Amino acid sequence: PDQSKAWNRYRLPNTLKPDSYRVTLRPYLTPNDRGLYVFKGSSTVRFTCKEATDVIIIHSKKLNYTLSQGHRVVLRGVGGSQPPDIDKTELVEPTEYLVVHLKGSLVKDSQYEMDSEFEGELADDLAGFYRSEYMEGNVRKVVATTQMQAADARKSFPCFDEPAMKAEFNITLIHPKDLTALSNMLPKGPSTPLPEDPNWNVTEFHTTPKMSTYLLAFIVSEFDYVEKQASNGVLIRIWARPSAIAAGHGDYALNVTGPILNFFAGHYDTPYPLPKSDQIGLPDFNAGAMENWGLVTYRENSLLFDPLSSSSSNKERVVTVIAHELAHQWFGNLVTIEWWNDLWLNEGFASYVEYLGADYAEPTWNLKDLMVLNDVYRVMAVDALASSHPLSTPASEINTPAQISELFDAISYSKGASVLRMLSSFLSEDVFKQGLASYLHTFAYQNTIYLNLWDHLQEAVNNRSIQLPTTVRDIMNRWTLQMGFPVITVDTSTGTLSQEHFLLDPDSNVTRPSEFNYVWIVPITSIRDGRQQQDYWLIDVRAQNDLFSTSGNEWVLLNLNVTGYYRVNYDEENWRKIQTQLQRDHSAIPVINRAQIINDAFNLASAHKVPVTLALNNTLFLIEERQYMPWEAALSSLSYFKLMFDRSEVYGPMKNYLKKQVTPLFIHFRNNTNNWREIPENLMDQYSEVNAISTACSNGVPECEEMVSGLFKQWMENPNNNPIHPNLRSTVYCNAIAQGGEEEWDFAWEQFRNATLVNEADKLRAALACSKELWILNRYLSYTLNPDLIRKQDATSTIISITNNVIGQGLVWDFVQSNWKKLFNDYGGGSFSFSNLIQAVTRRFSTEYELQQLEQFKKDNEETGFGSGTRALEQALEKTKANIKWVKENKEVVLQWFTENSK
Amino acid sequence: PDQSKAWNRYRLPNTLKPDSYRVTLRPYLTPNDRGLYVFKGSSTVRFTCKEATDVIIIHSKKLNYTLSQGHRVVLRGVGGSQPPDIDKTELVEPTEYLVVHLKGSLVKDSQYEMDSEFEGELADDLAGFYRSEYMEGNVRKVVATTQMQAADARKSFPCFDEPAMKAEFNITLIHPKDLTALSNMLPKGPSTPLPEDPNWNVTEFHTTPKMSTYLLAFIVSEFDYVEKQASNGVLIRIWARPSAIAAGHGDYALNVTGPILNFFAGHYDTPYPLPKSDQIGLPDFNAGAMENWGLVTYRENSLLFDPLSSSSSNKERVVTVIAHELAHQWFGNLVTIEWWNDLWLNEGFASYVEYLGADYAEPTWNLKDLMVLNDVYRVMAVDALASSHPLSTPASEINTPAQISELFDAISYSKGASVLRMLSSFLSEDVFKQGLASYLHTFAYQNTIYLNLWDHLQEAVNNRSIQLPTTVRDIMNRWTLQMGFPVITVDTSTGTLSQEHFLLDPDSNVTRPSEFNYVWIVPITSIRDGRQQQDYWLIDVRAQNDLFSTSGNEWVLLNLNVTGYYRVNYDEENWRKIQTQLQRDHSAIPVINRAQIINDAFNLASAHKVPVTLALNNTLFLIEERQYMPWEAALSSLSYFKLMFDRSEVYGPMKNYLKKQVTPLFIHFRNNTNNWREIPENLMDQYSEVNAISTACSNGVPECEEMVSGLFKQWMENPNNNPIHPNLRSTVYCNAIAQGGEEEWDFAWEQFRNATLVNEADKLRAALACSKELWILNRYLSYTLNPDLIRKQDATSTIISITNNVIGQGLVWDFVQSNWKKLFNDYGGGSFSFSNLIQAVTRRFSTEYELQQLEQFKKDNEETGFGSGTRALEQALEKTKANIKWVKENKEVVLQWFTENSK
Amino acid sequence: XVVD
Amino acid sequence: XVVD
Ligand SMILES: *[C@@H]1O[C@H](CO)[C@@H](O[C@@H]2O[C@H](CO)[C@@H](O)[C@H](O)[C@H]2NC(C)=O)[C@H](O)[C@H]1NC(C)=O
Ligand SMILES: *[C@@H]1O[C@H](CO)[C@@H](O[C@@H]2O[C@H](CO)[C@@H](O)[C@H](O)[C@H]2NC(C)=O)[C@H](O)[C@H]1NC(C)=O
Ligand SMILES: *[C@@H]1O[C@H](CO)[C@@H](O[C@@H]2O[C@H](CO)[C@@H](O)[C@H](O)[C@H]2NC(C)=O)[C@H](O)[C@H]1NC(C)=O
Ligand SMILES: *[C@@H]1O[C@H](CO)[C@@H](O[C@@H]2O[C@H](CO)[C@@H](O)[C@H](O)[C@H]2NC(C)=O)[C@H](O)[C@H]1NC(C)=O
Ligand SMILES: *[C@@H]1O[C@H](CO)[C@@H](O)[C@H](O)[C@H]1NC(C)=O
Ligand SMILES: *[C@@H]1O[C@H](CO)[C@@H](O)[C@H](O)[C@H]1NC(C)=O
Ligand SMILES: *[C@@H]1O[C@H](CO)[C@@H](O)[C@H](O)[C@H]1NC(C)=O
Ligand SMILES: *[C@@H]1O[C@H](CO)[C@@H](O)[C@H](O)[C@H]1NC(C)=O
Ligand SMILES: *[C@@H]1O[C@H](CO)[C@@H](O)[C@H](O)[C@H]1NC(C)=O
Ligand SMILES: *[C@@H]1O[C@H](CO)[C@@H](O)[C@H](O)[C@H]1NC(C)=O
Ligand SMILES: *[C@@H]1O[C@H](CO)[C@@H](O)[C@H](O)[C@H]1NC(C)=O
Ligand SMILES: *[C@@H]1O[C@H](CO)[C@@H](O)[C@H](O)[C@H]1NC(C)=O
Ligand SMILES: [Zn+2]
Ligand SMILES: [Zn+2]
Repeated sequence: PDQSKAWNRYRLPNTLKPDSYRVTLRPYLTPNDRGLYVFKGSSTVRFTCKEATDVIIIHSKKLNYTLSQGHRVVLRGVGGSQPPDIDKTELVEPTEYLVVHLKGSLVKDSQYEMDSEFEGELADDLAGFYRSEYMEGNVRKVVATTQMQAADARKSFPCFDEPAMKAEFNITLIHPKDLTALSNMLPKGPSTPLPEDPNWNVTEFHTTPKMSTYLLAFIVSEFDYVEKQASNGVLIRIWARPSAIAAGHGDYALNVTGPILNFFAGHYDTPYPLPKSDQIGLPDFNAGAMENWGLVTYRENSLLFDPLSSSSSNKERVVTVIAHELAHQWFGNLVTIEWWNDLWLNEGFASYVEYLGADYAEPTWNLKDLMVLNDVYRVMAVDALASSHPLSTPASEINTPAQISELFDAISYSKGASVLRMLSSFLSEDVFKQGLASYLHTFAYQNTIYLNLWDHLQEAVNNRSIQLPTTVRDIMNRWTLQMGFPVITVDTSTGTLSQEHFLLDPDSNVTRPSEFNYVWIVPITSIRDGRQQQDYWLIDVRAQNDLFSTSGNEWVLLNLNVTGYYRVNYDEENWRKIQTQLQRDHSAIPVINRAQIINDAFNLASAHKVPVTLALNNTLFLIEERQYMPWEAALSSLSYFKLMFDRSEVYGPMKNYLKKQVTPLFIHFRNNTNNWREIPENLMDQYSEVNAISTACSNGVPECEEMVSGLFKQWMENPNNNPIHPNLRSTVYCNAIAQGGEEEWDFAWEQFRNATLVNEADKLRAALACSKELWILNRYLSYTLNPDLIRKQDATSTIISITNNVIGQGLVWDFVQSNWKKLFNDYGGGSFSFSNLIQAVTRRFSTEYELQQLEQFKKDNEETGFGSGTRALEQALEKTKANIKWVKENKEVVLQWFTENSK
Repeated sequence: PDQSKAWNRYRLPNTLKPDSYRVTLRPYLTPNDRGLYVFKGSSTVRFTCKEATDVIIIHSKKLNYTLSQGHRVVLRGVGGSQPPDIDKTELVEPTEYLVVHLKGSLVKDSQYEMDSEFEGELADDLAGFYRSEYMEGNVRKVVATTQMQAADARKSFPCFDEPAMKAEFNITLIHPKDLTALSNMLPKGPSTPLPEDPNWNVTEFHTTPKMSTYLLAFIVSEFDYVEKQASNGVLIRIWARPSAIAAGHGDYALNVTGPILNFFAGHYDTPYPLPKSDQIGLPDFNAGAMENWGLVTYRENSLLFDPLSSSSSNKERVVTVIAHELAHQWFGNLVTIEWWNDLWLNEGFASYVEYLGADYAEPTWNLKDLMVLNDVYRVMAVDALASSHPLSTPASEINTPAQISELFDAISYSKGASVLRMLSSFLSEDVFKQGLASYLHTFAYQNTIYLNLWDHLQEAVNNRSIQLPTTVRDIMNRWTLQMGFPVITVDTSTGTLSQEHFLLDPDSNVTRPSEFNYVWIVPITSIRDGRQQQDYWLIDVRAQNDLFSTSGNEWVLLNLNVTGYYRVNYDEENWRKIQTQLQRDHSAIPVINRAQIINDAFNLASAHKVPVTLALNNTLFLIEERQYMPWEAALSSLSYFKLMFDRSEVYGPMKNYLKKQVTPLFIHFRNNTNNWREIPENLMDQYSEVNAISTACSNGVPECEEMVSGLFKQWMENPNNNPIHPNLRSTVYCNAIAQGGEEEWDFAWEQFRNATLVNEADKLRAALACSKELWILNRYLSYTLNPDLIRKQDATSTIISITNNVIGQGLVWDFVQSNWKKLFNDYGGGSFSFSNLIQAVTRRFSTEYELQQLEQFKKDNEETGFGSGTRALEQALEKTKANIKWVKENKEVVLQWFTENSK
Repeated sequence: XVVD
Repeated sequence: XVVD
């Protein structure tokens, strides 16, 4: 379309800026004569003309307008302004605008009001104002609910739907008299009967603070709640389906929500300004949760918790997700990104701060340590590609809803969190939170870019007279404006350090230039024979310092507790000393750094920076390792070996090796739990136990196979008395299905269909994908596409579980190639989780044959495109090419190593 | 290349015709300084000029010439002829010629002699004069041996290498003094030391009869033999590796060979004219066996037999293959096809007559009945395609060695046999063999086309005053010159019959025209309530006769004992009466016709001529069927259902149905064999037992899984005392591997590597492909390509076993697409078994996705082409298109039927 | 946003 | 020929 016309460009003009809106919405929770669920609404937006213009361009998506005074909208003056007549309106679908063409120009610095009357489908599409459904017995309950982020507020009413177009909102919901209406604010006066029909009530809500459109929420339901005033005076309510609330499944959320909210208010010296914060769990929900200001929405599996059937891992998810969305009340709601390219200012912050809040609520769990696995090493996988992207992408590259949704990714979340963890480490959290309090105070009810953050952290540094090698801006710009991270290579003979951009494939082509030349300013912590040394700043590509020189038996390690976003390599003599330490007394190295040694070496091997046998040798000590973290780091790195080798001669020896390495740990837990009667007291030990069972069973430990099949059989014999502790259910279910046949699968499927807990249904849904039978995986794939069987919110997640099964690989890849339009159009091609599907189905590719299929897939689907999975496809191409070379270079050496070390 | 030049055309000119040859060959059974095994030879061919020509075009393949008197050959006169000087020679590689350009023209009806001296590689390529290798302890034994058919005589010496260029051959072999030289004839005088080197002997053989080049054999080895003069005075010797002969493993062959040879001599009133018939088993051999006149060659698994370790099925293979190659002494050697387009005159005859000979040797086995399954129904699968071919293809279509090798197929063999079975039935074998004796007498030492056969059968008909609806030629031309066969549809209400060309896909496009309009003249036998009726001849597309009318409870069936090459359909009322008979007393229908009812209905369902539920209903009675044949027919037809559905939701219910149907039979055999301590007395019951075990275990009968795993475990515990009866080994090994893991697989692989019987190695080799683990199948695929691990003769057979496994499908198809040049060039792209690989890898295809891969495979490999698999690719395209439609039309009905009938 |  |  003609790019010279403003209505064909994706960003709004800067000519108009809204001040406030009133919106009335009326959902119809029974189908009409067409079989459609609809909502009807009206709106008035008051806006200021900032530059004279003869067009009003406003967002509108899938809305039908009722003509009023001869046009789709009515345009009125404010404070004496006299707007021109409307010529005509048009709906421009690609850019999602209503365009009001005027007979003259509006006047600079004058206000106007525009009135609309409209209707949309209350679709089961999880976007905008939409419907969620559940059963209470045989009664169908239909809920009207919302998801606006990123670009769906415009699907419920016409609005200037960009985050820096903040305004106040005056919401009215018209709803059946028996149902409760909820929104961001509390109701304004009593709910009155609708004059035209007293079967409906009218509920008006108090005006919102100045806020972004993507944070609006409107909900109509018959949910129940539990409530408690938090110590900062804010009312907390936990809302869910009546049966869940009655069962007590909202009680854990009530225990933690107010205390975390108060904690954040104190920690950031910035009060939460609203009278209440409702948490509400929806049966149908696209994302995990969403921080709507005053009305935080969640999947049921993220908010509800059953102490008798949910696992410890589920409990950790609840407190962390609550902490995450509450963090956004400050980092996202009060202070908001200027535009989506800087999304990490919301998501990177919430991803870091969630640990502070969760740790406050559950101080015995030691959750902050999990950042190394769950954020740092998670994101380093994609951020070692040439086709990664900077934490802050240039704003001009981010224009379409697909491009926006694409950024809800490991970079914005986990690299965001990692860089903040590093910043907190070198500043101290006291100095960090001081600068953040200043940032929040200055920009409250406004919008920010990354530079605004540095300015306020600098103010705290300057006040404390902290000396750094340069300004906060110049340090942190290196981590924010260019992709990737360095490997720091130490020569302990001379004490020299050097850095270079770490790429998993040496031959990959970095085409994004960096004005910083892929050189970082790096805060380097270190230990020598277990004792922490003085901190160091690496500012150049190479330096020398006696901190990094050793002689005799001494070893050094850099990046104590992996606070810095970088990998570390050493001369091979220092590596050998580290391996000797691991054999002599592995407890002499901090637990996080044991995970580091394993994960860094495996990644370095891929990049041809150490021999692969060095990385495999780093796993030898695991036979006597009981800690969760180093085992999880090993299993994560070896996931790649499984993806590369589970269709090859290398796989037997790999499994034999893992069987050997895990058997003593498995036997330890068998004994320590009094033959699985008890679970460990400490959370990390609980997780270690689960990984020991999973690893033992996957790799053929006979005692494990007998245990899981025995327990599952006992359950089948007593379906209402499940003998499996909730912590063990995912792994027992999966392995019992893998070891069994049609009978076990059918039992688990019936349990899934009859489930009355999302946590239990989720474990069964993943387990069913563990069948070794191709016909069963094919049948299960057909169920994922049937919304009567698997909720749409869960379709692509279940497909991913199937493709992760070696027998499901060909099945799902062939399905994806054959059904691309269907998946793109109906299964979230422009939404948040689409990249996950592309990543999962392609990560096994290691052959020229598969590469050629992938290239042909790209060519064949040019016209449809790849929506929010566009970058993921480019990454899949890069990785596949790297994998072909890696398998060629490593398959013989790896086969020999596993064979010779598994005996 | 320029088609106007005779040396660029594939058929020899008619200008020269050989009379006789002398050939001296000297293999070198140790490598030279280059690491090559070579043979050196010389030849003189005496030939007659039939039309004046200035060029001698003779076949030559991979031979290097030693210059003599200035040129590659020397041309001399005979009986006073005075040949022109040679200008120059050239080797034209595509058409495999040596071309001798002369300075003048040869004279019509004059003789000439051409002398050559040459060298070739004694390659491990199983073609021409080649090497076979075995170990005796740690000593490497190297054998020089031959395979000339179809077009490889020219790879050993220059010759006019077409079957109608018959000549006498005077063979001399020069060989190490300690090794025995063998050829078609007996030695002529004693073996003398070579003058140049007494470490070598010179063995000259008596002149052959007039014969075709493709029947020559030259063998040098240290094999031993057993011998016996047959009752017709012919000396029989069975030759094999010394250890096999010493073990007595040639004794069964000695028991049957002479008696069968004498039987055929009597039956066809035509003596075997040679003084001896040697049978020899080679460790490396492309085909199963080859009828070289006087020196019949075999794979070891086709000639040798160990009464303590070979199965009854193996024993049947030995007697049938011997009978087959002996049949060729008459049908192929004494009388030979004029050209390869009429190959059925050799192979169709041997395929029919083998049963007569085998039945003579083993009259209690009832082998003749097996023709229905092993020939008739086997070939009807491919002969129901639009891309099938006539029994006698027009000669002008068959030109290249690839096109020739392609015809060694189900049409030439099994349709050949089927049409001869039909002919014998309507003539009687007495009249048939009378006409054949006349044919053999007239054309002895000459060549024939299909018309020559009809003339001599007509002579017998005329002598017996037998009245037919027309001449033998006109009846049999309908079955010989057009592809396909009719379905005969009976309306029992009116007694009407009609015929039409049976096509598995109604929508397929028959592009080959027939001058007979796809109308046949059909000899129709029938039974009414079990009593045979008068014979009938259907000559038109439709007719009426009271033979085919029924009323009340009466049923009729056509094609008693399936002697005719046609399928039969009935009105649904007659089908229901047949199904009632099967429920009331299935023994009232002849056993062959029970197989017919099952196999015909399944094929008819595919063609949309009966509902699929009618065909499935015909299998209900199998629950009480104990006979081998009807069960084997059902399992063969249901193979298609497995191929279509074993990656789908239909597969569980299908397996449940087969489990139900086979359980009582399995339990019957468990009891009758005194818990597997004994095998049935009757051969067909032995086969029924094996199918009952195979079917029970494949479809999940728990008692079967326990039995096979238990037996295999007992064997692993006592490797030198195998507890599994030879009849049960293939199925026990396969299912024990399928049920087990790495340990069972590794045990079986070591047993294979250490095997000292081809029969035992073959069972293990197939079993190893039954692993359900993708990584194990991938590793095994890599072994098939390593000639140190799996003999080249067995490579593609093992690949086929892997692709037949549902888990091996994607693996092998992806491999075939990625390695086409390698397979084409090194794994027999121009040879006999290549079509089998294409057929096996594609027969599961039932999706648009797979069709598109197949079409792209065709496009991508245009330049290489598909050699002797060209027609198979066209058939695979046709079937895949039919399969997509069939699955769409049938998947729901079939799912429901198996679900509702399996309980 | 948690993406889940 | 048997093809085998
Ligand atoms: C949304 O509601 C607010 C609060 O009632 C409205 O704000 C008032 O606007 C009037 C008219 O411009 C002002 O004179 C008052 O001072 C405002 N009150 C407050 C507390 O700010 C606002 O106009 C409403 N917006 C729409 C579009 O209806
Ligand atoms: C991984 O560990 C193996 C085993 O220790 C190393 O190979 C050994 O190296 C030492 C010292 O060079 C030799 O003396 C041993 O004989 C080797 N043992 C074996 C069994 O091979 C190997 O070098 C390590 N890999 C790397 C990259 O350091
Ligand atoms: C192959 O050997 C045969 C038999 O010794 C040769 O046949 C003789 O040929 C001579 C010369 O032409 C005739 O006069 C004799 O009558 C033949 N004898 C018989 C029994 O037929 C034949 O020449 C040899 N062929 C070659 C090419 O060496
Ligand atoms: C296959 O057999 C089924 C089962 O007998 C046939 O369906 C039955 O048909 C009879 C007679 O028409 C009905 O009265 C029964 O109620 C049916 N039974 C069931 C269980 O459906 C079916 O018709 C047969 N298929 C064909 C093609 O004849
Ligand atoms: C909007 O209008 C279109 C075109 O008339 C119609 O198909 C659609 O159903 C309407 N949507 C609603 C919710 O009424
Ligand atoms: C509906 O309106 C009546 C007032 O007429 C009020 O008492 C009632 O609580 C309202 N109900 C809800 C669920 O808002
Ligand atoms: C919430 O806290 C109460 C009081 O401390 C405690 O008894 C209860 O177990 C907690 N509920 C949950 C679900 O953890
Ligand atoms: C820095 O100090 C000044 C002067 O005391 C104070 O006003 C300001 O708030 C401080 N800023 C920060 C970030 O601490
Ligand atoms: C035939 O000649 C070619 C070309 O010199 C050579 O490569 C080949 O080895 C020769 N073959 C034999 C068996 O000597
Ligand atoms: C080799 O030649 C000698 C005659 O010198 C003979 O006695 C011996 O049997 C021959 N051997 C073979 C195997 O042909
Ligand atoms: C061959 O025949 C003999 C004598 O009839 C018999 O004893 C022997 O068992 C037979 N050998 C084989 C291997 O069948
Ligand atoms: C037919 O009969 C004639 C005359 O008796 C006889 O010479 C000829 O061999 C016979 N042919 C056949 C095929 O029986
Ligand atoms: Zn978030
Ligand atoms: Zn044959």
